[PDB]
Amino acid sequence: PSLLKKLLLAP
Amino acid sequence: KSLAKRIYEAYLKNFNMNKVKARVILSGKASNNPPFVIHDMETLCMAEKTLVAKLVANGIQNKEAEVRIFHCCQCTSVETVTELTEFAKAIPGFANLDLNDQVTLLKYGVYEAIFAMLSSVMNKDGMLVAYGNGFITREFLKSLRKPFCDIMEPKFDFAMKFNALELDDSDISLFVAAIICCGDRPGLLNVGHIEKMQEGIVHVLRLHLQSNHPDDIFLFPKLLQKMADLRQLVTEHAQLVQIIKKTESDAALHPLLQEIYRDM
Ligand SMILES: CCCCOC(=O)N1CCN(c2cc(C(=O)O)c3c(C(CC)CC)nn(-c4ccc(F)cc4)c3n2)CC1
Repeated sequence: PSLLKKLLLAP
Repeated sequence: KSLAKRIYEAYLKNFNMNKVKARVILSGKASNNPPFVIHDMETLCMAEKTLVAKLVANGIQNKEAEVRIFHCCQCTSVETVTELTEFAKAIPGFANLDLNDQVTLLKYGVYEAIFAMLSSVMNKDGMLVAYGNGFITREFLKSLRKPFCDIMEPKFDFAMKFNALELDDSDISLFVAAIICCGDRPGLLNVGHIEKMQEGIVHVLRLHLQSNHPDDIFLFPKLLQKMADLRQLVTEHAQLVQIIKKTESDAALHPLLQEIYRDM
């Protein structure tokens, strides 16, 4: 996915 | 209800650098580990020797200083985007938004917040870097070659006037919250709800400014216009980014930042 999504879905 | 203190605590918890910490260093009271002043080619090299020795060991001075400073600035923005994301997740209501709407708010909001917050680490002569252990002079940045010498100068100009308003961290936390929770960002789906989120944040900011700065009767609309200035600053900064994408070989953009800049 996109990198901003990953930051938002991080623990 | 108590939205302001949750926002202030989220700010205090999530940003390694803030105005209280920055002014300690900029006033000249950091006696133990004082900021190394980077003002020329040679002091930049000493700073790199001491603060990122692994990088100098890898032949990083075999690159132009502009490229090295670019990389340092890049990494700081990447770091701050991460802090801004965690900050936003702690703004009441943000975590309940659609994921795609959360992406939209950060994409368009992070750089307005970065340059707002950049003011805290700036004075008329330079800015703090390397987590407060370095201070790169404004005149050294202007002395670099195009277009690199063109990047920071408008931020200094914004910061000087913004700093003349004498906001503290409690003010800036609400200001940054209002920047992130913006209902007119392009592509938002739940515009109505985000608009109500911003109405609450702006409301508490207004109340806070009235009691925290009771003398400056017009500070609130002044800050509202600073919000518009920042959007203009970012649109102007995006085109400097575009010049680097196209006409700078060894200035690779970090992938997280090209995603941010993809459609502004
Ligand atoms: C504590 C509050 C936050 C503190 O933030 C900071 O101190 N940062 C982040 C913001 N700022 C920034 C932010 C960015 C950015 O678009 O990502 C940036 C860039 C982009 C290209 C234009 C990198 C894709 N090039 N340059 C640049 C290069 C060479 C110099 F000689 C001077 C400036 C930058 N500089 C400066 C460093």
